[PDB]
Amino acid sequence: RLEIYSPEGLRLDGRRWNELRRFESSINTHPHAADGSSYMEQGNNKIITLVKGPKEPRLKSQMDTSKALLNVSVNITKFSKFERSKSSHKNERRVLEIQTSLVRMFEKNVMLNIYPRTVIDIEIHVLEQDGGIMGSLINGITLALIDAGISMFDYISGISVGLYDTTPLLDTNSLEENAMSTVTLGVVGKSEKLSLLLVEDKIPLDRLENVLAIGIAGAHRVRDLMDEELRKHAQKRVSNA
Amino acid sequence: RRKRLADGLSVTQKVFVRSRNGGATKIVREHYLRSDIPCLSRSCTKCPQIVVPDAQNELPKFILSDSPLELSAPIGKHYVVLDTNVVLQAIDLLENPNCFFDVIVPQIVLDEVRNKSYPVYTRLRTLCRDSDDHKRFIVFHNEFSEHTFVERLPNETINDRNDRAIRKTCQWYSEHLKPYDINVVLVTNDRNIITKSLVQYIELLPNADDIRDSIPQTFPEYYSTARVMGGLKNGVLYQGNIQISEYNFLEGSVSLPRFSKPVLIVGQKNLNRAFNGDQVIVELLPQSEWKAISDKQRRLLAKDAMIAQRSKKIQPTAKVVYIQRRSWRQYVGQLAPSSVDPQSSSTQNVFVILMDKCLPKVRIRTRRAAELLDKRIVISIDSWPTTHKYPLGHFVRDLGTIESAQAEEALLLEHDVEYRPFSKKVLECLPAEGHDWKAPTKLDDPEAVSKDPLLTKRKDLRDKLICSIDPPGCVDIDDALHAKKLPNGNWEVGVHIADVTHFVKPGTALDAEGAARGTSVYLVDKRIDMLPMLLGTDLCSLKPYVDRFAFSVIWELDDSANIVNVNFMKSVIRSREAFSYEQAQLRIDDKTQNDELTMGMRALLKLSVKLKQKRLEAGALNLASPEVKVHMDSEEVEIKKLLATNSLVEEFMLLANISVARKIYDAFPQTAMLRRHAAPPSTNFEILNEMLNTRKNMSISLESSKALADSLDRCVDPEDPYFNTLVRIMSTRCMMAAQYFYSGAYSYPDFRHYGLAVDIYTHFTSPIRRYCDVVAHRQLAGAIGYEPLSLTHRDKNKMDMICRNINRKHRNAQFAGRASIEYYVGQVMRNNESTETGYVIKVFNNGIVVLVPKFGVEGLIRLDNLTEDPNSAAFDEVEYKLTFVPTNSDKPRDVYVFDKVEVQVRSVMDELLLK
Amino acid sequence: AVMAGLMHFKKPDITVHGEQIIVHPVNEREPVPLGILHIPICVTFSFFNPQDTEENIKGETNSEISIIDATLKEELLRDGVLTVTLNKNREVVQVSKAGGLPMDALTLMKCCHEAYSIIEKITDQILQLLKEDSEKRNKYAAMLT
RNA sequence: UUUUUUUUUUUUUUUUUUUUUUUUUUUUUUUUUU
Repeated sequence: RLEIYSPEGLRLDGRRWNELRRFESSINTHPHAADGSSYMEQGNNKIITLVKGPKEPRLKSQMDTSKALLNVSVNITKFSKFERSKSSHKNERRVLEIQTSLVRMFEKNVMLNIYPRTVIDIEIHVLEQDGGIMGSLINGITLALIDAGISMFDYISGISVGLYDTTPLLDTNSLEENAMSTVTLGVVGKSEKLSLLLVEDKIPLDRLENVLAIGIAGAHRVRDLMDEELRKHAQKRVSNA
Repeated sequence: RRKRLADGLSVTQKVFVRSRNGGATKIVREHYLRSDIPCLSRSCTKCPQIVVPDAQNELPKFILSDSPLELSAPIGKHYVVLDTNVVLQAIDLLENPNCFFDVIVPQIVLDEVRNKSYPVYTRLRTLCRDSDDHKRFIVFHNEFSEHTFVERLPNETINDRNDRAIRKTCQWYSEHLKPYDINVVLVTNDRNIITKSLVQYIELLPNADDIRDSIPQTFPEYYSTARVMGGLKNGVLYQGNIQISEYNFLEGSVSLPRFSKPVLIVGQKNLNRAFNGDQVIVELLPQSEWKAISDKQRRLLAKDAMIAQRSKKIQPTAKVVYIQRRSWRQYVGQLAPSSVDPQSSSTQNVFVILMDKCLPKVRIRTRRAAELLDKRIVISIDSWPTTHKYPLGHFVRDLGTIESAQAEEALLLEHDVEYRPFSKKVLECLPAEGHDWKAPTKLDDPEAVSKDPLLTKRKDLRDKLICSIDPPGCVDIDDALHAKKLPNGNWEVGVHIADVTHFVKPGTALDAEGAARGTSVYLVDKRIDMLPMLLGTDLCSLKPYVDRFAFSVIWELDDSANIVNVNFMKSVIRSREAFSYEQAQLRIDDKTQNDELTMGMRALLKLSVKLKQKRLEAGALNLASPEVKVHMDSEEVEIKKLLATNSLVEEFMLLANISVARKIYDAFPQTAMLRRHAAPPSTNFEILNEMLNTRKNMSISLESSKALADSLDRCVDPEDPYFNTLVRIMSTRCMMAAQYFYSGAYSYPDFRHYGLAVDIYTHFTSPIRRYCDVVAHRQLAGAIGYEPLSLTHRDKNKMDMICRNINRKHRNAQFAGRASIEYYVGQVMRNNESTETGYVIKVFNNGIVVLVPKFGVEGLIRLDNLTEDPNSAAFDEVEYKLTFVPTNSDKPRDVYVFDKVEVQVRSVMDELLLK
Repeated sequence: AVMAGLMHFKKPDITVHGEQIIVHPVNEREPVPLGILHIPICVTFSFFNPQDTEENIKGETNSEISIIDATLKEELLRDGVLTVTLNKNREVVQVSKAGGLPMDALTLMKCCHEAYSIIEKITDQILQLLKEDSEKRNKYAAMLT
């Protein structure tokens, strides 16, 4: 009964149809706990990512003589929403699916074949959650991996697009995600090639290309913001040290 | 604390607490502030340089006039900014076409109105949407603008913050529009900026005397909302509708789920200020007050009432403590010619009597009551204070003089029928070609196939002689027939139905308007259409000699009319001739015409005869109920008659409906639009059966459809054949009501329709005047692979809402038509005073019910005036006979049922009476 | 298999007798079926890279290869996989591409459009088979009268 | 013009299910063409 998209072209929080939320990121936030780390703020989302490795494997069974092993762990706290969660999310099938998807995404991008007989561990903590969490996870992983000095081919950027009747809305929040179907994308560099495509609710077949194009443009802008932040941090680091 | 992001875009935080049923939760939101919000004034020259297109790439439009209304000194050329309470209380003034020409609505006002009253918010949004060169309304987003956003100061109520925000918006307009010598006036009835109250602003208008009367004007107190909610949750309080009759205004009944029988409410004070049909909250009364301070005690009392309902002859009582919902719509009423004072030129208080007899009297304030003494008016109800004995209201609009043809409008409002003309947005959806839209000569033309990507499936059936038969007063065409003989000896038939769904698309304003009006309303003189004239009357009606799109169904029915081949398709045809019932009868009976077209017509006639014989074999519920057709045209009450052509197309329409029902049920077994008629109870049947076997000595069997039809056919009288139709119409008022539904609701055994003894039924043949036929057309188009279905017709909830809406509108339209025809009959019988006969259909212990056969309007004659010295009357139920002596000539004369008496009509003062 | 089994199943008829319920035996009161709202069908695609990773990420040409319904030998050598679910009302029920070889979006849309022709035929085949089974059972029951 | 051959390392799998939740209601007679 609310005005999701007003006749004047405004959304509930005051944004327009093709505008991103506030995007803030930090690099090298936990120097004593990991080789690489980042802190991501996208709207009201708050995520901490730590990268440990490359290092000696814990067990002799998890050793590969041709490349490194990559592991991803995701922790969603009980206080990340308005209503407190009853039980833990550690062993849910949804979380395991998310972890497998992230590992398979980043296997093809990291040059794992130049670190044989090593392991790289990624630990993620989600403190606050307000819609579009998968894209934020992708962006945080990319930033933390680059901060650790690990070789890769390009950036990967995450984005979410919702479809409201006939109107595409970019970078939806919790209110919009509970009232329409959404699409999540993972884009490589500045190209049109997708690493991830995730649709979980019904969408008409003849309305998907437009959503894909809007999401691709949004992800290009996200990549620009991440690159600018990384260059600024590197300039500050090298200027004095 | 706000942050500047990229382009003069800032973001803040919004924190509040939500109160659920006992819970407390804090909510955090982000709030963006912009700098591209236009003033939407046509005189501005700097705002058009900051606007951006929307998702559909459309630039904003500027609405407010550059030369607005000019008042006296020292304001001049003003705009108006509204307030929350003014909008909530005075919505009738805003819709008045004589004031409020240029109005600005802030965002916070709209939000508050939506929170407190959704229908008022809907009406305000409609006012904003339908802007033209007479009234102009805009919405300004003051909360999203960085020039007008204010932050709540510590220790300050929300009302103060909202008022400060409104004043800031008024100031921003005051300084923004100054170079164009336009001022802004803030209108609010509460307590630089030109601030005036509603009364003060009205007196400044040049026509204040014409609109000043529309200004909005010891019982125990209601419980608080928290108290009511706590009582409801614990099981102490109960909720339900309230029904009050016009014979007794000091008693009512409320039905509760936990009780088998309604709970009585007795008393002028026990009934709070409540109307008929309200949603109320009740509370049980102690046993010491039943008709002949803690939650545990009240639960025990509820248990006592539950156990005393079954057998104990003591009725539990209750009282009203809270009003949940109020109908309180616009009411049509007339002035009471007893509270008016001739020797008073000042403002006085008068009373208005409502047309609805179940509603109390409403007090009205005015100063021109002399001119409204004999007229019909529209009013609205404002409030009912505890001290006052009657509710208070205000004048809205004047209809016209009493008994005038136009004014007697009133039935449309009372029966809730929409009749205002369509808006510009609806007319935009219509084809731009207008009346120049013509179907292509060749369906495979490159332009034709390019403009219609689905034209590769549309068949070409313009090769047959096609005729249509409709009443002479009919214009919109929905049916067309043709016939031919195959070499093998089989008869080929085909029913052509107009294709409304081609030009009507789901999700458009035209579709929404068509779905709001359930059915078209037909009057003997006027007509109210569900669809616009341009589309239905001209572009979609299958007119002769011109090409028209249509949906086609073909059958191969043998000489015995047995189905062997049935097919449905969308094709292109061209009608040859149009006929009428009597003209077609004279055509077929014209022997000198030996053309093949009349042979096809008579073949259709014989096929329909066979079909109706088969139907009567299945069931013979054939009726003859006159509608009392009236057509005077005084520079003659006749009876409608059934002709052979009337029974010809009926069977074809029935066959098409049955075939479409079967096909759509087979295609979509869960969301198919169907109609049903359940078997009725026997009480209304058994009372008539007892009366008949007492006096007439007949019987009606309730074994089945065929048994009931045979029982009706048994009742025959050699002297008066009209007695047969009398028992047919008498039994016509006993069955249940047919209702629309969706196939996913009930089981297949429940799909049976009793009237025609058909296991499944639907409506398909008249998409112009019925929305259910449009839905069936969409379903059958999606059932053949021609086009996928939409979304609204694949969900149970939306289908249920559509079913409820169409059922309600069908019932309302039937009531409106009956009221109109009865009013016209009464008018034509009042002017001409003569002698008219009648029939007796019901006997009362103190009266007789007399029904006129040539008029159809029943009449009741009270024994108080029928018989002098009423104590000498004698009536018994053994023979349904009353004994009395008439006033004109004293004599013991008995009155029976089905007798003949002479009846005339007199004037109504506040009706039929014995002649 | 799940959709066909759901459309083939029937459950016993029951009635409510006051507080408790009665479950009638099958040889008494003709068990009843379930209500199905739509019929979804899944299709899987497999992707192969005939070049190196540098050509896939920085190259201009798009020379990736897509096949439908891979065998065991083929799916042990693939670089990516995509699953899409659709119904006859032209609705995308779900799409899953959880990492793997990056693919151009137009190729993915082409895959989504190729799946529809398959699902239509599969739906028709299932409906025809169910109808034939019902007719066979009715004929046998009539012959056993 | 004799004479001139240099090339590193490793062994037999972490333990306990599918439920993975937010913005507010109504009212008394079949069928076809109108």
